[PDB]
Amino acid sequence: RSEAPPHIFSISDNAYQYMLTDRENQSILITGESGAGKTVNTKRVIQY
Amino acid sequence: ELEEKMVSLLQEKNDLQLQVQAEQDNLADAEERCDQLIKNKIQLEAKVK
Amino acid sequence: ELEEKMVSLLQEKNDLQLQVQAEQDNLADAEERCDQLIKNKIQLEAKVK
Amino acid sequence: IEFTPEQIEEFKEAFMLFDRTPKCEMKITYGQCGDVLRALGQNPTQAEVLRVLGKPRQEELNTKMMDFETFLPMLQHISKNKDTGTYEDFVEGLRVFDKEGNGTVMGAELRHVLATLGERLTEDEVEKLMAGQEDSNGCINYEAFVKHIMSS
Amino acid sequence: PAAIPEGQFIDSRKGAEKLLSSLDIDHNQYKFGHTKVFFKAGLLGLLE
Amino acid sequence: NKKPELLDMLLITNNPYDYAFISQGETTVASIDDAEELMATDNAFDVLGFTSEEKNSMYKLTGAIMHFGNMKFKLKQREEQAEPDGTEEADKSAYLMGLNSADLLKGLCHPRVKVGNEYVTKGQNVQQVIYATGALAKAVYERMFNWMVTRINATLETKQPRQYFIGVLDIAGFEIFDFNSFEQLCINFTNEKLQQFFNHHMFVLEQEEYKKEGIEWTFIDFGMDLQACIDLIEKPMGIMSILEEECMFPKATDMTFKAKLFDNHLGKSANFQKPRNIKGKPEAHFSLIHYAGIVDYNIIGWLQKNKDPLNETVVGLYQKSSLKLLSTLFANYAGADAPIEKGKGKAKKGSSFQTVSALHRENLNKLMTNLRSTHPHFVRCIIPNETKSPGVMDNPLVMHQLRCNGVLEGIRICRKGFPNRILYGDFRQRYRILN
Amino acid sequence: NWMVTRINATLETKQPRQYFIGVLDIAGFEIFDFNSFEQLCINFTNEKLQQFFNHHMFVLEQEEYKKEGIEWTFIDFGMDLQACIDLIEKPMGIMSI
Repeated sequence: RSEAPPHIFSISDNAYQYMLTDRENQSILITGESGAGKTVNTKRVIQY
Repeated sequence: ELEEKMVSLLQEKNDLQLQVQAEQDNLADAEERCDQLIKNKIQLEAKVK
Repeated sequence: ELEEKMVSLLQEKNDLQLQVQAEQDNLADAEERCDQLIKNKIQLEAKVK
Repeated sequence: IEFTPEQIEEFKEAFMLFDRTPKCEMKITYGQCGDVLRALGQNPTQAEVLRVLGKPRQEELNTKMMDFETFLPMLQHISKNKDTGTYEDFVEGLRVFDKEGNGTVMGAELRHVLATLGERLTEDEVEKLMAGQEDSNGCINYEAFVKHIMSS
Repeated sequence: PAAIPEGQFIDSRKGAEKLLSSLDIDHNQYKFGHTKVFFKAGLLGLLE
Repeated sequence: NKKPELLDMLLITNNPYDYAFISQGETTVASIDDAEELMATDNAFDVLGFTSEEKNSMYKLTGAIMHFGNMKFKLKQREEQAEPDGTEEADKSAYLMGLNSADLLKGLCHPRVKVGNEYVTKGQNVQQVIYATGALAKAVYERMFNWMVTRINATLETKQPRQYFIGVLDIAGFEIFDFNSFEQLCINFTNEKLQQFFNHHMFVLEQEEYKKEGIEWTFIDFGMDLQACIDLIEKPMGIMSILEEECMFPKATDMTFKAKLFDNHLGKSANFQKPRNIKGKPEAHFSLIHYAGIVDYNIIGWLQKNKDPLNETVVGLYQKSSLKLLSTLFANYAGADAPIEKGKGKAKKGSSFQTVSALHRENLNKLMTNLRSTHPHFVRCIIPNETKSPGVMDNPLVMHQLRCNGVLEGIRICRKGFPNRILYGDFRQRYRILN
Repeated sequence: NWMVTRINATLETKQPRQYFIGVLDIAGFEIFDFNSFEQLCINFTNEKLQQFFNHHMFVLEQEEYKKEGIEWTFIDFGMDLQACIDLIEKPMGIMSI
């Protein structure tokens, strides 16, 4: 987390290794009213 | 050193046969203890009828 | 030449062991078969009483 | 601190063999400066040789030749140094490569890392180093392995 | 390894403070209680 | 006996009476030390051919079972989910293991719970964890000793001759204290049958052996029997009992265990002795006609003693451990491959942490049937006093005991019973020209 | 649904195993006249999910804090939405009728 500037890719990798260390399974939720950019990210999340 | 090894085989042959008996009896006893269940099962289903 | 005979003694050992292990699989499949009957008892007991 | 008479002779006994020339040169190459220290029973990094060489192009044979009159001072220099790497500096490094502190590390994992990190090795230096103790599992025991590297 | 000798703690707290002090941290970025330590952003991920 | 160096690495208290798993206090033994006996046996390891690592390794794994009892959970009544007040207590465990220190101190209290098939989390309430940690240390010990014997037989296998044997039966039990539980039951349930083999061997198998050999003998016997009471063959032992055919159902209690004994065994079978009114709201006691004494067993607690549950995760994370010897103690293979159908175990069979009493069925068949086919040699050792005192004897005790070990009837047959026995071909060839 | 069946049938190559993750993907705040069985599902979730933030981000961390027995005065932030998820008087209510 404390290597990279704010971008989705590290939002992933941070949680990944945490799960691999502390055993905690985890679930991301995106939030915004109706007009943000939610699913627009999620397509890129899947690909990443 | 080969001869020293071989001699264990006539013996292990007798070793195995005794176990072949004992676990065949163990199988038989287990089959009986299954047979009592299979045979009483007809009674269990009959009583439910 | 007794090398072949060494293995031949081992072959009686192969089958005596292959038989027994298969009789462990005999009792092995019977492991699900046996306990399944013990469970089938308990439910049917509760169906009856 | 100086260099005893036993130290002089050992340096020479090798130097004569090293300098392979029909005519003189009473000199080695700044590359041979490395492997000489190794053969002498010293263990410097290439970076240690680059720390003490005035050749920022390392590595290559054909720039500056050195006499023993330049080698022996450098040997007196190496003899002073502590930062070479102990068993302790290695026992540190090994303790991430065991996926569960046993000593027994995976050969394939050891390969990937040696090629990528530190100084980096060549294909050959990898393949050559792992020719034992490889068992039917593939468990190189990192500690006894290091003790051998210390041994020679 | 040189941070804690034979018998630093004793009080598991007191010898943790010795080792963490040797590694130049204060007990506030990560907090202590009784059983546990609390880590903020990066702190644990800096120990790594 | 351990030196100041090992004291660090091994993580012993310098001071005594710190150790929590040592109840009562530091009790002594008459005439031995504790200290010098260490150096003797440690050398006995060197003599076994242990590696210089494994010396420390076996001690590493063994010593933690002292360390574990120190983890002092404390009531913080806002939920009752206690976390223990310290770390040193469990660290002296962790290091000796080389298990992920974070995995330890977290997972103990908050493990991943298998719910049906999926995964959930939970904090365990105080007492749940306290006992569940105590489970962990005793979980290591049962496993380690079973690993120890198997690894020790390894150094002593008959390195390629004709495996021919004698069998010596050494089962240490039949101890009479106010406390007898399921532990005492599983042990004394072998000692019962050994005493039965005395009947089966002194009367019977002695002269059965004579019968086979075909000697000048005459069959004689007396009615000293136990069988209409104590199961002999594996199957009777593997039908025995309510802690067999019902040990998996949520409604069974140690109360009902005594009751179903009382239905099936009582009245008609004269060998069974019933409690003196601890029934109904009970400690639950019973007794049976065991030759050497009427043992008072207590039933409450047998469920958990025959279920033996612990925290999953923390042992599962021990599987992913270090120090070689620490690790091996954890998994399957066991030199065999078979499906796990549960109530147990692995073989036999699949999983419920334990069901050891079923595992004590399998091996029971394998020991016994072979033991019938082996020549009996026997020594019937009697006890002179309760007081643990050398040389002293009591009459009231010995009075009873000589009446109880079938010694009378035992001399009535074994008065002609030959204690010397060799080979006739030899004795004939060796005497030859005397005449 | 034919696809949802078909795809999990084809893209699930390891039944009964963990671990597992997930991503929550839903719309936002919208309004429409014809309230029948359908539309109520959306705004209710945007609400409850805001509450999923509130509870996790302010409260849950504290539920363990209060128990630890550390010098920590609790911090309320006055963001609650509990009183809409189920009926106060009788559980479910509408569904049962």
